[PDB]
Amino acid sequence: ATYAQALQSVPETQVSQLDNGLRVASEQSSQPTCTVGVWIDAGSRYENEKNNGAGYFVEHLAFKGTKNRPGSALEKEVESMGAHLNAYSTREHTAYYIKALSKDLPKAVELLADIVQNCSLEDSQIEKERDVILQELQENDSSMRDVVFDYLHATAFQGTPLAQSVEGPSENVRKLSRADLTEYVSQHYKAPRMVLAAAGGVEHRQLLDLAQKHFSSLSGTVPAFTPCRFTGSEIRHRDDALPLAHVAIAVEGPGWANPDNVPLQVANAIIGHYDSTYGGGTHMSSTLASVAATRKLCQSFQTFNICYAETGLLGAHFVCDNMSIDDMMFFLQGQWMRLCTSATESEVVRGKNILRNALVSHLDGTTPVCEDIGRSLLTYGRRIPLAEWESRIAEVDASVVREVCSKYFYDQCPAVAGLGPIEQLPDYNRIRSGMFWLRF
Amino acid sequence: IPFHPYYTIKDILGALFMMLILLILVLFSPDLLGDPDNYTPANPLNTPPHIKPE
Repeated sequence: ATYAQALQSVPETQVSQLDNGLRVASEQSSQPTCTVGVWIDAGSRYENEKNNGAGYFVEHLAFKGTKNRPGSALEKEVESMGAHLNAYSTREHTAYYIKALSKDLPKAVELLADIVQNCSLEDSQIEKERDVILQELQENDSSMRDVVFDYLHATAFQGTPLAQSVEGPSENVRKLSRADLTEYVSQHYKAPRMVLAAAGGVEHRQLLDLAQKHFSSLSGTVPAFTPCRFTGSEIRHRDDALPLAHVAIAVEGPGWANPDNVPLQVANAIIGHYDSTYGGGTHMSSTLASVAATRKLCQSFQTFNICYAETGLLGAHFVCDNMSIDDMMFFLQGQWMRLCTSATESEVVRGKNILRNALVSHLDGTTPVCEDIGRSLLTYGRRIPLAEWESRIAEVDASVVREVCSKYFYDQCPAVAGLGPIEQLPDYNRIRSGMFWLRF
Repeated sequence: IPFHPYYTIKDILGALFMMLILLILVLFSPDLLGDPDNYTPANPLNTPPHIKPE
């Protein structure tokens, strides 16, 4: 088993398609557990200004009682057989997955059929949930990471649905009524926009039979989004009482398509990640992280690759004190243009290995495998096998990384979002000047 | 605001405008702000009819 043989030995993801348009897919294994869930193409990207937050609201209400299962009775099932019911709604995806035993798949799918089709939307339950969402919004206000990322989205995609947050404004939260929720679920939770993923010890034919027996009476056989526009801007929520200063700087990246994602991830793998409670410290190959550990510039930093259907954000997010924002902006831009102008071969090899490890280790356990299945059948349109990922990483070299970074980084207007004691944060002109090198 | 990205170019524009005015003076009316009597050898035996500074 020389790695490549191990990659070939990974079982494939069989994909089917119901008459209603449900893309039933499954990956068979030998584990005695399973994770089955539907991924829907709803989210804030498909939400208008007045509807903003309806997806989060309906996701909240989904588990709190159905039509056939009144209230906690549904929950009474999930705990009775040891299942873990969970959900998450991204800006472009929504999902409700139920961890269960391999022998509980016939029931679990049934529960899923109840959650997405025969929902309740009880008015009194809506009233109880409204204040809960308000308090959750207040809790997220203290989340200086999520707040900064929402600031980045708003200041990068201003004037487009992508700028909208997942939870939506509090005004919409209090305004939203049952009619809007049922209209939203009837318009977005359509069969062609749903994929019933199931990883673990589930046989694909059994999954197909269950889906045909439960998800049959869905929609027959329309929000298709609008191409959003990137607008290099900046938001400075100067608040000196905050202890640290979260900064996020991004550029218009690629989408789920546009294979340039694979080299680009490698570049991010070169920059890497670091925080105070790390290991080697002033020895890690990342020059950014090594310098940060040497001079203690920050408490954290990361490189994200948020990519949507047609566009996406590529950049970094660092958490540091008030007296070191300028230095880390300098070093981060220096690393970006070092990769842009002369990426070398050894760093590219290290990035390839890091990306290989990320993809391989991320896809362990039934939950990440099922999530990958559901997300890939929506974004890529196909569950990309790990062998294809290996080949695509292998094709990446120094010249490819330099070219792709030049395409996406060099002389590009970034979007900046700072929160906290960000007085040191250089003005947007200085950042944009850092986005190009005079020597080169 | 940082001095560099804004006030360097602002002072560059100001310097260009001052250069424009100074060059107008030098190239078109060099002796506009100058007494013609200065173009005469300094004779200590004869005062100018009018004596004034610059």
